[PDB]
This record gives sequence, C-alpha cells and structure tokens, in this order.
Amino acid sequence: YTRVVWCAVGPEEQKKCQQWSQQSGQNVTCATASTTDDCIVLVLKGEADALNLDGGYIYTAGKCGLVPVLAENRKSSKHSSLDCVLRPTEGYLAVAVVKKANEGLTWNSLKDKKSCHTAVDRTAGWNIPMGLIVNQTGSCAFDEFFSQSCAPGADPKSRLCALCAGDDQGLDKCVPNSKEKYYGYTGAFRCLAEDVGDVAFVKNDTVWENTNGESTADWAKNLKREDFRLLCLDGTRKPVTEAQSCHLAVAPNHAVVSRSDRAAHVEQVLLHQQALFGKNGKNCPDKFCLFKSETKNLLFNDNTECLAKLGGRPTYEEYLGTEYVTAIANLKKCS
Amino acid sequence: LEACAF
Ligand SMILES: *[C@@H]1O[C@H](CO)[C@@H](O[C@@H]2O[C@H](CO)[C@@H](O[C@@H]3O[C@H](CO)[C@@H](O)[C@H](O)[C@@H]3O)[C@H](O)[C@H]2NC(C)=O)[C@H](O)[C@H]1NC(C)=O
Ligand SMILES: *[C@@H]1O[C@H](CO)[C@@H](O[C@@H]2O[C@H](CO)[C@@H](O)[C@H](O)[C@H]2NC(C)=O)[C@H](O)[C@H]1NC(C)=O
Ligand SMILES: *[C@@H]1O[C@H](CO)[C@@H](O)[C@H](O)[C@H]1NC(C)=O
Ligand SMILES: O=C(O)Cc1cnc2ccccn12
Ligand SMILES: [Fe+3]
Ligand SMILES: [Zn+2]
Ligand SMILES: [Zn+2]
Repeated sequence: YTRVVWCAVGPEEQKKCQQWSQQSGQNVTCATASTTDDCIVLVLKGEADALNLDGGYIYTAGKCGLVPVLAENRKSSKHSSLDCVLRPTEGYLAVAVVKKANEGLTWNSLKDKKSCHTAVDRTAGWNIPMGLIVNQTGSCAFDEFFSQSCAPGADPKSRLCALCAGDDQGLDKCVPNSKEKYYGYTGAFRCLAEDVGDVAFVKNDTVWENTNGESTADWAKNLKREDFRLLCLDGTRKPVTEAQSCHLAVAPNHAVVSRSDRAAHVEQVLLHQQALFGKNGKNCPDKFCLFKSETKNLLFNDNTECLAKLGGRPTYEEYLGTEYVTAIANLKKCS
Repeated sequence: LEACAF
C-alpha cells in the first residue's frame, strides 16, 4: 500500500496534479495549497508526501528536516551515454535579462529600475540576485533597490508587488503561484517582455524557451532573442548565447523533497511514475505527460528529461552546496 | 543558521 500524496501549488497545478492522480490509478493523489511554503507545511504535517522544489525552497524544506529524493535533469551533452536517471545533474544558469533597446542598462545601473522576479525565496529569481545586490550595495534594504517590481510572495501593497497583475480577473495580485500573471520563470520573463519591468531574474533556459518561436503563447509567440541581453557581473551586456560566461551563478537543479521516512517509497513511486509519464514514458504524449504544461511549468519544469537518482545520499546541504547554502543564510540575515 | 521557519 504505497500511495503517494503530491502537493500542488495553486489551482492550475492542482488541475494538472488531479489528471496525474487519475492517470496513476491513484498511486499518486493530490493535496493543494496556495503557496510553496504552505505545501512544505502540509508535508511536515504528513498531509502530503512530496513536491518538486527550487533550490531556494529546498533550503526552507531542508531546515525543517525534509530531504532531497530525486533531482530534475534536463537535456545534457557530456555524460549522455549514461541513463538520465543515473546522470549527475549539472545545475542551471541564473541570469539577469533586459531588452536590448533599453541601451545603457547594465548590472551597474539597476538601481531604481523596474524588476521582475520569479518569486521571493527562489534561486535565480531572488536569492542569487538579491544576495548579490545586498552584498554589493552593503545594504539590507532590498525592497528599496528597484523603484517597482513584481516579486510574488511579497507584501501585495508594497512596491515589490506594484508590477504584479494578479489573475485574469485582477484578483490574487502578487500571489506566489501561477495565478499571478508574472509568476515564476515564465511570468517574470513575460513581465520584461511586456516592458512592465526593465530586468527579469530567471535562468538561461527561460529566455530560449520563450523566444524565436519556442513558445506559441500570445505574449511570447513574437519575441526575438536578439532583442534581449544578459547582464554580466562585470558590467557588460552580452547576447543570450553567452550565458556560460555571463551569468549570476550556477544553481542546483530543482528537486523533489519528502520526509525521511517517506523518502524511499516516494522515490520508488516516482521512478515508476516517470517510466510511465516521463519523457519517453510509456504513456506520454499518449495519455499524460508529467513534464509538460503548455510551458507554464506546473509541478515540474517543462524542460525536465527525468528525475535523477542522487549520488551519495545527500543531505539538503550537500545537495545545495555549502556555498549556495551560505549565500542564502547570509541573505536571510536581512529579513 | 538552523531552525525550521515553521
Ligand atoms: C554574500 O556575502 C557572503 C558573506 O561573505 C558570502 O558568504 C561567505 O561565503 C564564503 C564562500 O562560500 C564562505 O567561505 C568559505 O569558507 C569556508 C571556511 O569557513 C571554506 O571551506 C570555503 O572553502 C570557503 O573559503 C564564507 O564563510 C561566507 N561568509 C559568511 C559570513 O558566511 C555569500 O556567498 C555572498 N552571497 C552571494 C550570493 O555571493
Ligand atoms: C541556455 O539554455 C538553452 C535552452 O535550454 C540551451 O540550448 C539548448 O541546448 C540543447 C543542447 O544543450 C539543444 O539541443 C536545445 O535545442 C537548446 N535549446 C534551444 C531552444 O535552442 C543553451 O545551451 C543554454 N546555454 C548554456 C550556456 O547553457
Ligand atoms: C500502481 O501501483 C502498483 C503497485 O506497485 C503497480 O503494480 C501499478 O503498476 C501502478 N499503476 C500505475 C498506473 O502506476
Ligand atoms: O558536498 C557535496 O557533496 C556537494 C557540495 C557540498 N558543498 C559544496 C560546495 C560547492 C560545491 C559542491 N558542494
Ligand atoms: Fe529555480
Ligand atoms: Zn560561473
Ligand atoms: Zn553526505
């Protein structure tokens, strides 16, 4: 009797999760919460077993005792002869993106501009950029760096939320789930694409996946990569093809966390589940694809190839890396 | 440092 309860963040993930439950013969069922932290709470109470998390949340969950089970592994180059589930994850590139036409905008002139973040507490969208900015400005008043922003999870009436648009009925403004138009990698990038913001803190892959026809969504179908630039830390601006030499940091892959006593089962289930609905899963695209959601990245990132076994039975600190963990610890000393 | 936020 090993039934796994997943935690969906927001009505859209709940929707996708219920389809997954249905297709899984209920070997996976769904619990739902409004925020990722709520989801972490539910798992602590055991009202839920697991969920996929950005490194920044892995940190919250980890302090609460939850452990990494499997990590997101997207398309790779080296190590590729090895099975995706046995391959070492290579982390992703956190980057700062802006419109090319917004000439003279560099890392060194971000003050009092408009920013777009995936969400408060996330790795590329917040921990890395805010950590860097707090450090470089020698000030903890990061809610006063940019003139306005959309940083889901912040006070809805604060300027950190001024650019957020809420759902299609204008409700839920700045919630840290996908109902907020500018939430996550995609929402933040869109916030920049529509010029609501001057800079978006997302990862390298997001710029590629929503440009040059990679996304047919209405706001993105017509975006061109040439019209965007990455802000390197040395003050220069580079084409989005140079992320390898123009990024804020390399971030650990999003990963699944669960309680310890549920970790083995949750692992067994997911290894089986992705065999069915994973990339070449026996039932995707036929019945259900676990790693697709019309680019909204629900439950898992849309570019995930598989969930990979972790080498060394890593604690959340070993998974995230002492460096990142310290960077977070340091940034959190601010609020 | 340590202590769960919840
Ligand atoms: C923003 O600044 C903070 C404070 O400097 C950065 O944290 C500092 O991070 C370094 C590098 O990870 C830590 O040092 C290392 O020290 C250990 C021994 O303690 C050594 O084994 C390692 O090989 C390395 O030398 C340093 O301890 C740490 N400082 C504090 C107070 O924790 C943080 O990384 C910066 N944030 C960002 C996003 O860069
Ligand atoms: C930044 O992200 C993009 C998008 O994921 C990476 O390019 C992809 O690379 C794979 C092989 O790695 C190609 O087969 C895909 O077709 C590429 N995607 C697109 C949409 O072109 C790109 O390599 C990343 N750059 C760095 C430096 O990591
Ligand atoms: C559900 O779990 C059982 C028990 O291991 C397994 O035999 C069955 O194939 C699973 N079905 C699906 C759809 O996951
Ligand atoms: O210990 C590990 O197995 C992985 C790890 C732990 N801490 C760090 C810091 C930087 C890079 C990798 N790290
Ligand atoms: Fe992330
Ligand atoms: Zn680097
Ligand atoms: Zn270890």
